[PDB]
Amino acid sequence: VTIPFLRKYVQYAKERVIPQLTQEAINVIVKNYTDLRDDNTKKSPITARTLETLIRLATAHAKVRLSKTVNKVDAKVAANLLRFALL
Amino acid sequence: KGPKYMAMLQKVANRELNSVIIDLDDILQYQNEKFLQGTQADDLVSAIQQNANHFTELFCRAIDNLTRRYFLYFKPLSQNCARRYRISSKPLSVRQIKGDFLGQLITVRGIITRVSDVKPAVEVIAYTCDQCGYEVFQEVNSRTFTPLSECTSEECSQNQTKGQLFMSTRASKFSAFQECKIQELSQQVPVGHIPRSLNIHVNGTLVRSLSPGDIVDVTGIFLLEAQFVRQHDVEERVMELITSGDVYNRLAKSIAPEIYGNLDVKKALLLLLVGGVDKRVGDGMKIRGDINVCLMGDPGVAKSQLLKAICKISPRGVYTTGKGSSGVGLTAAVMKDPVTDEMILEGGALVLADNGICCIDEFDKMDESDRTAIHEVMEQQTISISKAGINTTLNARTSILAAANPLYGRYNPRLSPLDNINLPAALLSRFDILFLMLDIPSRDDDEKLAEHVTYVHMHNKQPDLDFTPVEPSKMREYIAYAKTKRPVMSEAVNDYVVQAYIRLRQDSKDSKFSFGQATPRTLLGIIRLSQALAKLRLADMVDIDDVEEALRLVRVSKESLYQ
Amino acid sequence: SFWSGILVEPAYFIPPAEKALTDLADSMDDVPHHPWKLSFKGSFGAHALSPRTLTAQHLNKLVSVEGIVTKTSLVRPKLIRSVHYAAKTGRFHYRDYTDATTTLTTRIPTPAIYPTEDTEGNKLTTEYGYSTFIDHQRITVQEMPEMAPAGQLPRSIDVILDDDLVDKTKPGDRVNVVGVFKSLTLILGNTVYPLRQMLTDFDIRNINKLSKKKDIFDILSQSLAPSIYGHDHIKKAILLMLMGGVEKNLENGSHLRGDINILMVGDPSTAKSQLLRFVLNTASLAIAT
Repeated sequence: VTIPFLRKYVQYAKERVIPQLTQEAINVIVKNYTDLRDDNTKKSPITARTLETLIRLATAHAKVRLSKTVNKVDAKVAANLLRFALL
Repeated sequence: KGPKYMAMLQKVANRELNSVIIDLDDILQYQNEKFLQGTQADDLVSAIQQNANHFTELFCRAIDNLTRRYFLYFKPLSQNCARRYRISSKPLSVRQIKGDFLGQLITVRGIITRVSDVKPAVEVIAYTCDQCGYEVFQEVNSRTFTPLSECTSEECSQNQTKGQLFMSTRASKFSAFQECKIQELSQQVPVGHIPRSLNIHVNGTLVRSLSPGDIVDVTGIFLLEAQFVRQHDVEERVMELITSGDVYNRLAKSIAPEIYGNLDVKKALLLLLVGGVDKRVGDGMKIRGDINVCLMGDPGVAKSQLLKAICKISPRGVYTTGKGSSGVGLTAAVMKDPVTDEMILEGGALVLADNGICCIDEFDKMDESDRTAIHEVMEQQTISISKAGINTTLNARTSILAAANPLYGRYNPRLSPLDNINLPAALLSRFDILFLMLDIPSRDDDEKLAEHVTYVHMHNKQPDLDFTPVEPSKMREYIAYAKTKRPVMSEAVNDYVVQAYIRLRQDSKDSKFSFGQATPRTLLGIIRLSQALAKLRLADMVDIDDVEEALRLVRVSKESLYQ
Repeated sequence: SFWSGILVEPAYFIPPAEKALTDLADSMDDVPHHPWKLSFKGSFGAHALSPRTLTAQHLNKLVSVEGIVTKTSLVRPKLIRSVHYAAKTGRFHYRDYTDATTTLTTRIPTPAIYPTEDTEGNKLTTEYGYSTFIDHQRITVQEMPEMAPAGQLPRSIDVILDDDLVDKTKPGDRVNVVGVFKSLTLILGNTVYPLRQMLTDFDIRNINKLSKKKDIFDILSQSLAPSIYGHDHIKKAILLMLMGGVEKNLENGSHLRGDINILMVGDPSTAKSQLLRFVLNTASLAIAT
C-alpha cells in the first residue's frame, strides 16, 4: 500500500517466480484475438505483435498474484484493459 | 630453360617483365631435397612467415649478386601443399587479427567496397647540383617528408660555399601506390556484430588487380602491404535431404516456420533465392537470369519476419530501409578521407551485396531518386553514373525483394488495383511476381494462426506434424548444389508455352478488377521460373510439370483479390 | 603477513609472485623454449568500493571497483622493442622501450630515441615484423545508477588495458574492475568481471499473507498515486508495466521480447506530466528524458 512496500513486492516477484502457460488461458486469448481480428473494420488495426502483448499482460497479472502458472482471469483482465484502451 | 629462376633473371635481363613472384612450394621441395640427402635444412618457411619486410630487402641483394629494374613479391603455400609432408596460410578474418599478428603474412578473405585511384608515391628523392655534380639520393619512409636544402655531399663538407640544390622528378624512383578498404565477410561475422573494415596499401604491378565489387583473397604482410591477390560428409547431407520424398514441398515448408501458412508466396521466395539461369547470346547481349518479387499487403500479417528469414538464410543478405541515408545508401557518394588528403567514394547497399538478395522494406515510402536506381538494376545488371568525380560502370547481379503497402494502409475493394497501387506501370510491368497478401477475417482459418502464434510464444518448438524443420546449412548446400545446373527446354513443353502465352495475351488485352497486361518479360520470367523448378529437381531438362506449376503460381498470385 | 603485504604493497609483492610463476612455468615444462601475469578474485572488505567514494586515500593499495562503462577507446599498438637492419654489412640491431605502464614500480625514465642512424653512421631500414607490438586500450567506468544516491553526479575513472584482455570490454554492460590506483590518477586493471531494498523474514510473511486474496490488484493499483483522481485502468496497466515480463530466450534462435511499452495521449489538462515523477521516484531504477 505504502511507498516502501510495493518496491519489495515488485522485486520479489521479479526475482523469484516465473509463470508458465496453461490450457485454460490459451483458448480465451485465442478467442479474443480472433474476435478482434471487428476492430479492423471499425476503429483500430490489429497486428501479429499484439498477439504477444496479449499474453505478456496475462503473465503480468499471474505474477502480480505470484502464482507459478497463469490463470483464465489474467487473460480476462488483459481483455478488460484492451476494451478500455481500444474503445 | 632449366633453372627457372635464372631463366626469369634472363627474362628480366631481356627486359620483358618487371615482376618477380616467389612461391613457398619450391622452398618446400628444395627443403625436402636437402633433408633427404642428410644435409642441414635451416628452415626458410618458418622464417619467411615472420618479418617479410626485412626478407624482401635481404633476399633482393642475393638476387642482385636505386638500380632495381624489377619488383619483388611473394605468395604463400596452399593447403594441399600444407597437408603434404605435414598453417602459414590460413584464411583470416579481420575480427581474427588479435593485434599480435602485426608482422605475419596473412591471407584475408573479403569483399572490396572502397578503392582509390593509382597515384605515384616517391620512394627516394634525387637532388642535383651544378657546383659539384654529385647527385644525392635520400630515402623517405613516412607519408610526409622535408626538403633537404642543405648540401650533404662529399665535396661541400670541406668547403666554405654551400650552393643550392635542385630536385629531379625523372631520376627519382616512384611507385604505383593505391589504398583499399577490405570488409568483413557476411557469414563470417558473429551474431549481432557488424562487418568492420581494414586498410590495405598496395604498390607496383598489383595496382590494377583490384576492381571493386568482388570477393578477394589478399596475402600480404601486416604493418597492409599486399604481395599476392586472387579471386573466386557433404554428399550424405544432400542425399538424406533428397531421399525423404517431396523435396520441393519439404524445402518450401522448412524455411520460416514461425509464421502461418502462405506456402505459395514463400514457395516463390524459394524459387527467388535459388535464382535461375543467366543466359548469354555470345554476340554482345546479356539478359537477366533473375527474379524480383513484390509483397504488397495490408498490416496485421508479418512482413519483416519473412524478409529477415530470407536474409538470414541466404548469404550476403543486406537489410535496407525507405528513408534516412537511403539516397546515399543506394548510390556511390563522395567524402573526404580522414587519414589522407583525398576524396573517396562511399558505396551503397547494392555494392556490398553483389550476388544475392537485396531487400526493400517500405517500398512506397521512398523517393524518385531511389526508384530510378532500383529500376535500373531491376532491368539489367550494370549501374551507370554521370556525376562529377566518377563515371564508371558498376557490375551488379542482385535479386530484388520488395515489401509494400497501399495508399490508405489496407486495401480497398471499390478501387481499381492500378489506383490502389501508387507504383507506375513500368515498375510493376518489370515485376513478374506481385503478391497481394491480403488479410480477410474469418471464423475457421483465424484460429489456426492464433494457435500457431500461441504455440510459438509458449515455447520455441514448432507444431507436432510428421516433418522436421531443416537447419540452414543443408538447404544452403542444396541451393549451392542446384545452382550449377543448366536445364534445357524441350519441344513438347515449347508448344504448351507458346499456346498459353497466346491465350494469356488475348485474355489480357480492361475493367474494374483489371491490372496491367501481358508482357514478354513475364514470359521470360515464366521461362526462368520453369528453369528454377527444373534446377530444384536437379534435372538437365525442363518438363511439362514446371510450366503448369509456374502458371498456377502466377495466377494464384493475383487470385486472392476475389476473396 | 603475505596477505597483508599484497593488500598494502602490491608493487613490492606482485613482481616476486609473477617471478615465481614464470619460474614454475619454466620448471613445469621440459620441451625447448615470454612473461606470465596474475589475477585475483574474491571478497576485499573495505577495498571494494564505489568510484564516487574513491578518493586520494589508499593509492598504492589495489582497488576493486564496480560500475558501468561509458567509453571504450580504439585498440592501439605500441612499441616495446624495435628492430632494424644494416644493409652495409647485413646485420641486425634491436632496442627496447620502457614506460610507466609496464611495471608497477616506476623505473628510471629512459627516453630512447628511435634509431634513424647507426653508431658507425651507415644507412638502415625498419624491419617491420620482427619487432613485437603490444596493444593497449583506455576505457572509462563510472558508478551504477542503482547503488549510487541518485540525484548526484557520476564520477568516472580511466583503465589502461594490456594485450590479453582487449576483447572482453564493451559499453552498456555492468562491470567490476580490479586494478592498482597509480598516480603518475588511473587504475592498472588486471582483472575484469562482466556482470535494491533488503528483505527480512517479516516482510515475506506479509507478502505471503497478501498472495491469496482476490481483491489485491485493484487496491494496489489504486494505492500508487492518491493525488491523481480517476484513471484506474491506466494505472492498472502502469502497475503491470513496471513489474515486467519474463524475457524468454529461445534455444538456438533469437530472443523473445518480455518488455511492454505504453503510449499515453489526450488533452494536456491532466496529470500525465505528474505521473512520470511518481514512476521515476517509485520504481527500482528509472531514467527520464
